[PDB]
Amino acid sequence: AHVQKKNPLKNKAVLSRLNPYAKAYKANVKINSEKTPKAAGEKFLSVLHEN
Amino acid sequence: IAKRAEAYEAEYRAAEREQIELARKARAEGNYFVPHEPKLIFVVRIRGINNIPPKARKIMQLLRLLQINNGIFVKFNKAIKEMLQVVEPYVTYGIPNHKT
Amino acid sequence: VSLKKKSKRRTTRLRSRIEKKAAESKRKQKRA
Amino acid sequence: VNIIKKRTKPFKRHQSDRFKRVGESWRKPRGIDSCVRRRFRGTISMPKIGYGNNKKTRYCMPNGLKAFLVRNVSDVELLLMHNKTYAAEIAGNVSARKRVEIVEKARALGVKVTNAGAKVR
Amino acid sequence: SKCRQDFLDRVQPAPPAKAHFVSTENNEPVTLHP
Amino acid sequence: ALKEYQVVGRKVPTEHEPVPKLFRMRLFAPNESVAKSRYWYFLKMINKVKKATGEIVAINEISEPKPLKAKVFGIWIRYDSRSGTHNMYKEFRDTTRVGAVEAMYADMAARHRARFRSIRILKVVEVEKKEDVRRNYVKQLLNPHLKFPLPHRRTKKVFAPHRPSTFY
Amino acid sequence: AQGHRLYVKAKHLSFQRSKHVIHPGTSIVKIEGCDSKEEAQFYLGKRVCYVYKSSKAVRGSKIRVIWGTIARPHGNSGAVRARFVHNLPAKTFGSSLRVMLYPSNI
RNA sequence: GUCAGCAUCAGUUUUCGGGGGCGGAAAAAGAAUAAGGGAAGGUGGCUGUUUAUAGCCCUUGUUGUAAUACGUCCACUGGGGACUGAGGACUGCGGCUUGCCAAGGAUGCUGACAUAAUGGU
RNA sequence: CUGCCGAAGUUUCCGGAUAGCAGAAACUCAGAUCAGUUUUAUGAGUAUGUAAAAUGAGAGUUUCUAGUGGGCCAUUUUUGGUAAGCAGAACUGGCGAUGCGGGAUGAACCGAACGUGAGGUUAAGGUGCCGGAAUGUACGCUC
RNA sequence: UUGAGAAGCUCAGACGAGUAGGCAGGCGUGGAGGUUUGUGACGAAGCCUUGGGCGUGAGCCUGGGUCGAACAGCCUCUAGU
Repeated sequence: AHVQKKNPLKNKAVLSRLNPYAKAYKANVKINSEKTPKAAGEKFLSVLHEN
Repeated sequence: IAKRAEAYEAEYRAAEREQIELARKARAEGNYFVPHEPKLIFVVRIRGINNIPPKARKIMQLLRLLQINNGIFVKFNKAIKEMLQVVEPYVTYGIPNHKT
Repeated sequence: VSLKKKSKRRTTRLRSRIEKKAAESKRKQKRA
Repeated sequence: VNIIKKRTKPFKRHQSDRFKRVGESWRKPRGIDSCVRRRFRGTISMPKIGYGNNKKTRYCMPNGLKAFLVRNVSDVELLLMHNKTYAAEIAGNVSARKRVEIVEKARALGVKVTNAGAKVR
Repeated sequence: SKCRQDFLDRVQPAPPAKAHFVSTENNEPVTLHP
Repeated sequence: ALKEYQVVGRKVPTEHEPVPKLFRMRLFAPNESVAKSRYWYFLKMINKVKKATGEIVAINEISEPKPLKAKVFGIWIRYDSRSGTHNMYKEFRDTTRVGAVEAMYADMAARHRARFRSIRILKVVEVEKKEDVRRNYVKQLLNPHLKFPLPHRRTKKVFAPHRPSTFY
Repeated sequence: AQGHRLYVKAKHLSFQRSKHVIHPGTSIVKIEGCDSKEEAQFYLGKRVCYVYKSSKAVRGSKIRVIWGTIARPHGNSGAVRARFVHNLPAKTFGSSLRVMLYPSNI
């Protein structure tokens, strides 16, 4: 049993065996949708650009 | 197993999002948000088994770092933090991310 | 060739005693 | 499973080349200062168990058969079931008459002979 | 040996630091120079 | 590649000091780990604040607000030499505060053979008015009609057929 | 006479070695016209041959050839490492090699 | 029997790309376009001055959810190279659907060459 | 001939025993004990000694039987000093039983510890030529 | 599935310097008992050889040559090994 070690990060079939979840992963997801709310306190900006 | 893996991955994403929102609100409020102190540390032995003081040799034996380029996971706490300080010249350690 | 009157590179015994000379300087400053 | 040899050169005894009184047969150097015993730079090698060959192909000839010494026809019949595993090797002191009987019987059994052509021609 | 008493009275180390908010409106940072 | 890092830190809250003072430093380091180490070094040597008793509350890299505007930066440093006690002031003309500090570190290690740990940057300022410039080579840069032939030009393909032009 | 030479000209520099230990299994070959490891990537896997002449007429011909293949670049200057069927003789240092254009991938 | 070439895979590995998330001053800039401020290493004008017959710097608005760099991630993806092929009916874990499969270790298709190549000594 | 295990390198008492290090034999022990280790707590003077969590490892004894009882080198503390050397301890290290890469060459320097091999990648040191690898990039200094 | 020389077969993992010392398994030689329906004047033993093969090794087998009367494998015994 297990004559050879197969790397799941390279062997898709072995990864499917180990993880019965990789078939539904969807790594790339729109999370910064709608608009981007620039959030930077004026106090924080002043101290950042201080001295 | 599939449901557990889905729950764990959702937990990772929620924690990453939560930390980012927590930082953003403090920046917007002008306040400072300290991140959580890491509980996990990955330790890689960088020096070989030759010319080691007996104290360091015993510590790396407890860490199971018996060979150069050997890595282990450790729970970061007081006893671990000071033990890593003693063998600090002989190993390198840091906070591993999920990919690591 | 070199135009020097002495070999700029010394002997291994000569450099070894220089580390001993550096040891003497530490003795002069620290204890002596 | 081809026949693989970890080494083809023999292990000659140290200084056996310089002196004729020192034979080539390997002798373990006992001197506590022997540079070759200490395995210094450029020194000749010493026999080690790591040099040992694969157990499956060990004792096998390049053709893949193991040599079996045969003295008369009776030994040839002993190789009836092992003709794909063993090759008959006729002994040096077996006379010409018995060689032709050994070779002919080996041909009938389909058994390879390592030196079939000796004293028989 | 009062340590023996401590055990009898007692009959996990402090974890790594907890994240907490830090208020700077009361105490604005002061720039430091060596 | 150095980076400018705003490091704000303070000692851990206690009953004696429930609201510890937050100290901020603008210091340069290749990475955040070095910057937080240098911050702790300066804080200990000034306020005697122990690293264990303290904590880093904020770390932020600071980019150059005007990286495309040539400027002159004056840097005060505490040079460590054979005697280990010297103060220097230098002025470098470039478009980035990080670049001026990088030139400062290279210059000091070149002229005075001073290492990174021996050197401690005291303050970096931007000299916007031409008059406050104290260095003659800098002033010659701020002249209006600055023009000069290119110096130090010098220019696998071994065995070139013709001779180099090494001119215009 | 300009209708041939479908090969690239190369030279057998030396063996893959340290300061004192030589490894004759793989050789260092300088392909002329190649001046960086990026350019050496083109010649990786090409067939390099060492062509020499002998007195005996084997196969009715006095020309013998040792085959080999470029494996990986060696250094920043564009030299490559080649492994031959027979390890090249040490007398062939500085001798001319022929880098074929196949197996082609263009 | 020997030695070759290629293909499709497995293991280890190296070297080029492409695409896409997320993060930070939710990059900094910048560009374009509206306010105000300042001036110069002072332009047109007349050494001295304040955009005119050059322009620049600072602040704000806007175009904006700008882009880009850098960091990080993709159970995203396209190529090039090298070395290795242990084992030997069937079991197992899986995937696609009884079957098929890259899923408990290489097969397939050809060549050439034996009057030599290979392996020796 | 091959293989396996493998020291001591010196206390403590009168050249011998005891012990230590290494094995064997025969036992009991895994809801147990250990540790060239670190925390926590107690006191006492940044260290100390005592006790009680972390991490690692199965942890214990009895018999009896080999070999060992030197030295050299180096760091630190300290004791004196002297034209100047050095002299006296302690301390644990390195060598010693041990090849290999580098340092042009080397008992003590930097790396690294060894079955036979293929591939990959590095340490130390290196990339003008000898010599494998940039007559690399950027900023200075020097005649 | 035949793979029970159970002293055998098979699966898995780790490991590999080594003095003093300890332990184990093997190679070779003279002679003895047993055995091989053993080898041999159609050539024993020996010797020689840029012949071949096996073993990590001690060593073993074999081709060709020379040679001319005896010798070997296996199991045990023994030693002036």
